[PDB]
Order: sequence, then structure tokens, then C-alpha cells
Amino acid sequence: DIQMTQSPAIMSASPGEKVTMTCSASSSVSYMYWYQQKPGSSPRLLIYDSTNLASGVPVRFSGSGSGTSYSLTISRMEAEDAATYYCQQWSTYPLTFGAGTKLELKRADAAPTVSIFPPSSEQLTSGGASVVCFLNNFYPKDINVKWKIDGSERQNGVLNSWTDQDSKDSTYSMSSTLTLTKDEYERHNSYTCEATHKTSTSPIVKSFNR
Amino acid sequence: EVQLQESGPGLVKPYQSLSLSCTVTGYSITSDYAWNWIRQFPGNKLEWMGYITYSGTTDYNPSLKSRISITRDTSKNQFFLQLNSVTTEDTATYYCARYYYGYWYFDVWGQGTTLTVSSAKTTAPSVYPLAPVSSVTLGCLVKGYFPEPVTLTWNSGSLSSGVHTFPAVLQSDLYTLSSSVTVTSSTWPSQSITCNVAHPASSTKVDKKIEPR
Repeated sequence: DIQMTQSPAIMSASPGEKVTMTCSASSSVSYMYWYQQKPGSSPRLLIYDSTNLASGVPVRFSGSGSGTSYSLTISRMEAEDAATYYCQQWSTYPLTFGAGTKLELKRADAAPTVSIFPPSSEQLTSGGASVVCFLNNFYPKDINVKWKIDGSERQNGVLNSWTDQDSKDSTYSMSSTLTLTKDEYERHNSYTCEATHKTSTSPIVKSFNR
Repeated sequence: EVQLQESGPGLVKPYQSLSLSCTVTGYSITSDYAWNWIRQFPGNKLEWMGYITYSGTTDYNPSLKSRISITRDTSKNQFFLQLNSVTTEDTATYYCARYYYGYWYFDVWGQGTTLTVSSAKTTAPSVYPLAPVSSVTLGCLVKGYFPEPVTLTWNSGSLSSGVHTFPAVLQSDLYTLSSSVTVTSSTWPSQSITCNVAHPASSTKVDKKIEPR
């Protein structure tokens, strides 16, 4: 009944770097197991018995550790190594797993393509109004969106959602939805969506007026 | 080859029992190995639930072996999971896996099945179109549905490039999801672009065409 802690929870790396994740055990374990789980595919065993590589596993992966500390290292990172890795043990047990470490791929910076949508008439007839803003294909998942109604920043009633890193281009995307009542919506004129991202000192502004 | 596929309800009321099955093909559950039950999420945390061996029973459950029962149907070639007095803490996605002998590891995993434990009532989604902005990015908004999930395709799955479906966000027992698709200016509006939404739990399916309104 050992608890397993995988730190860092998430990390990014560019091809060619030396990667190292860790797995801590609340109390001593006799040799850990590591699974690799490629997004959208079954997990696969990578390491068995702390250092022994499973068959079909690339030599660039190595495993080490003893006692309550175990680590996974990738001498040279490859694009195809981006995935979640889980450590597992079975010594003093009921068998338990760790919550995984997500190894994301680092890539060149990219600014988001912003689009804004007034509420659909169909929705308006129901008495609600959602303004949607899409910020697509940008790198540093870190971006701050701002909603402004007649100049005032609206911080309540917003829902933000990002997609995982894109398989074809290591990019991210996000949507921010501002839901209001039809009557508070028609009580205002300008609706703005502002994005602040590493790529621009000034923020990206996308707006529309009723 | 061996596949393994899960099945069970998507929504279960609290304090009720949960039942899930695992069908396997390409291999018989009586030959060797122990085909287990594991659950993950929401915070990625995992929990091994138990196993039933090729010789039947011989099963083990973690110390939380008080509401659980794993059984099998050797004639249909499938094992089952029965969890009782289920609560909100039991919502997760369940996986049935096979544990390879000698080499202590799971070599076959199923597709996973998500189970929500909630007293909330199934609600059908309202699908809104979102006519477009900047080199023409169009969108679809699915809101106010329960439970997860919905399936969204653009033009019966024919259009797959430039699509971005964003994960569902729960806002007070109701869900909201969205999707965008970017096409060339010449494509739309001449070439139709409709959003296809399906919500099995409430048996709702609707095609919503993005008109340049």
C-alpha cells in the first residue's frame, strides 16, 4: 500500500535533450516498472525490474534507482518520446501506480489566430447569449484572455478549455465562452476578446459591436 | 489478436450498484493469465481493483474488498465487475487488463469506459452554429447537456483537417463543449459545412448547418 509520486507532473523538451523523470515511493520497493502511454494508444511496458528494458524498447531509455527513489532517463529525446509515463511497483504490496509525468514536445513560438462569435439568433430566442472566442494554434500553452464589455473587464461567467498538444504540429488551442442573459447582452454594445501571449508585447484584440 | 472491450452504464445513481463487462477475443480467459480491473481519473490517479485468474476466482481485491465482486462467464468469454453502494467518489473510467505471467506486467488493455455517479438528470444538448471570422474559421457550440459524452463530426466525418474540438467543461451539473474548423475563403459559403452532434445518453442527434447569418 505504497503511494507513488511522479514529479514533475508535466514537462516539455526539445528533440536531442537528456530527459529524467522521478518516481518516489512512500516506503521502499524492490525494483520499479515503467509504462509509456502514447496519446491515443494503449500503454506499453518500457522498463521492468528497475533497469531492464523490455523488448522493442529503444536503447536511449534507461532506468535506475533503489529504495524509495527511482528515475527514468532518455539520453537523447526524440519527437516520438512525447507521452505520459507511469511508474508501477509490486514488492511490499497491493500493487499501485503513480499518476504519471506528461512529457510534451518543445517547439518554436507561435502566436494564436483569434476569432470572435456573437451569439446565434436561435440561442437569443431562448433568452441566453454566449460570445465565443477561439484562440488557435499557439505554442506556450500559457496565454491570458480578457473579456471586455463596453470597456469593463468581465471576469465571471467565462469557461476556458484548451486542447492537448497537437499531434501534427505540437501546437495548442483554446476557447473562452462568455455566457450572459439576453437582456444583459442587449444592454451593451462592444464585446472584446484580448489575448496576451509571449509572442506579442501588445495583446491581440478581437472585437465586434452589436 | 486479443482486444478487450469494456461495457456498462454511463450514468449510475448514488448508492446503487455498478456492473461492467469485459469481452475478450483472440484468447480464452481459461488458458492462462489474470484479466484485471483498474480505474483512473479524474486527477490521473490510478487504482487497481482486482483480478480473476484463468482458474476462476483465486481472485484478489485491494483491501477495499467489501463492495466488490469480479466474476466470469467462460461460455461467453467475458469477466464482470460488480461494485456496490457506489458514491460520487467512484466516478472514473474503468479498464480491464490482462496481466502477463512470469513477466509481471499488463500487456493488453481495453478501450476504457467512463462511469459517472450522480443524482443529476440526463439533459439533451442545445447545438448552436457559429458563423465565421478571419480566413473563415467556423464553430459549433454544444451546451447544457448531461452526462458526457457527445460526438461531434464536421460534414459526416468527411472534413478532418483544421478541426479543433475542445474538451467539455462542467458548469453546475451541466456541460458545455465547442469546436472550430478552419477552411479556405473559397470553400465557404458555397460549399456547405454542417456540424454533427450526437448525445447517446439522451438519444439526441442533430445536424446544424453553418449559414452566413
